[PDB]
Amino acid sequence: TSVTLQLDDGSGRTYQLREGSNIIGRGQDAQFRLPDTGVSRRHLEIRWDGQVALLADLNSTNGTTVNNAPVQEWQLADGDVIRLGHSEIIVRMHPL
Amino acid sequence: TAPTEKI
Ligand SMILES: [Zn+2]
Repeated sequence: TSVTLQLDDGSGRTYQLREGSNIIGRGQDAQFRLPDTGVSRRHLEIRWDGQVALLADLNSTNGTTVNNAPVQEWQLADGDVIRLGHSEIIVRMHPL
Repeated sequence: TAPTEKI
């Protein structure tokens, strides 16, 4: 299975998940950096093990929603919409 | 990489 995050801001920016920890946030150390000033420096983590993508909010200032519902941890699926700050990320999860 | 703005 391959998993790509698609930033839905017009930029066409994407990030393919690595196995293990993927940090999304505004910080320089994030694997996928969003400059959105409402995004925490370490905002969320997605753990990928080749089968399951498990999102966790990292005690973020503004929270994380999946498909418009606030979440702490969430098992992601193809097409899920993650909202953080004013940004939206579409999950693209496709079996080979 | 300022403090996050609260929404
Ligand atoms: Zn799809």
